[PDB]
Amino acid sequence: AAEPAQLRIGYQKAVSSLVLAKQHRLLEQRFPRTKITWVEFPAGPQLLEALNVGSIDLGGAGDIPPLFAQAAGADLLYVGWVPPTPKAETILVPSKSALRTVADLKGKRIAFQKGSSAHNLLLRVLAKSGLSMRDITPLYLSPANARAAFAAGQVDAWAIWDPWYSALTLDGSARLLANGEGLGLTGGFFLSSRRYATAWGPFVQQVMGTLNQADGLLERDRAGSIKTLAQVSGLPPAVVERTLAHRPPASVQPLSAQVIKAQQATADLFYAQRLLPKRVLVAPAVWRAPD
Repeated sequence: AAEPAQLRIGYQKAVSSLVLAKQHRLLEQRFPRTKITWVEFPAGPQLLEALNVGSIDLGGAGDIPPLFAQAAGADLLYVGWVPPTPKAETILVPSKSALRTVADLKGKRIAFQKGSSAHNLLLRVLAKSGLSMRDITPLYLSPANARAAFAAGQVDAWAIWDPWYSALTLDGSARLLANGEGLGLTGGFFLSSRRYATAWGPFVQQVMGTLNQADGLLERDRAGSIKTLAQVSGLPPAVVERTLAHRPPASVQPLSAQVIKAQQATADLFYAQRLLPKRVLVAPAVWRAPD
């Protein structure tokens, strides 16, 4: 039964299970006739941009990047859903800051990756305090660049995820102002080019199956995962351990009805909030393999 000659799969190092899947060569083991090429991206929108120009054909992101890609005319497929890790989606403020509530974010400069989960996190948390995206000043910055801005004192707050959350709260750089708990965050997705998933559905399904198993390493191989992740990232083991503490299991699985509806609701909310140029229809982009 035929399999593709190559999988250029995008990933974000923040996703510990993918780092491990990569390190442990899980896909290579499962697919010995496929060249597995892991391509790192700083965040989701970057990975999505790459998917759209064909630099990768599969990759993981938060819920928001594919909505922005779709809005921009990307003909992508949702092929897998990753449960949310709301403790790991955070708004941080410099620890020296007098900001102590979400309300205090009004009129502040908030760094975040545009079109990432953080964008949604910020929108949702701001909304609870009667603040919209127009009540803050966004600094649209990739994680590394936001980290530099935050270190330079150029940001009042930063909507970001692990490991930055763990790293900066543990070393005293940041205070947690809010996380994603209580928001019914959707989680994230594995996205595919439509051609690749159409050509190689079973394979894509099996890839998801293998990635699904990778997430389990964090629990069933905690101490080894910590050692490996710390080693690979250069992060302190204590930081790595804290990132694992913030995560329940979040293994990639098929999109359920509620997940797809939740993603549409987010699409609708972004459009309603004038954050997307087009209304996005999620369902036509949803894929599931036969079986």
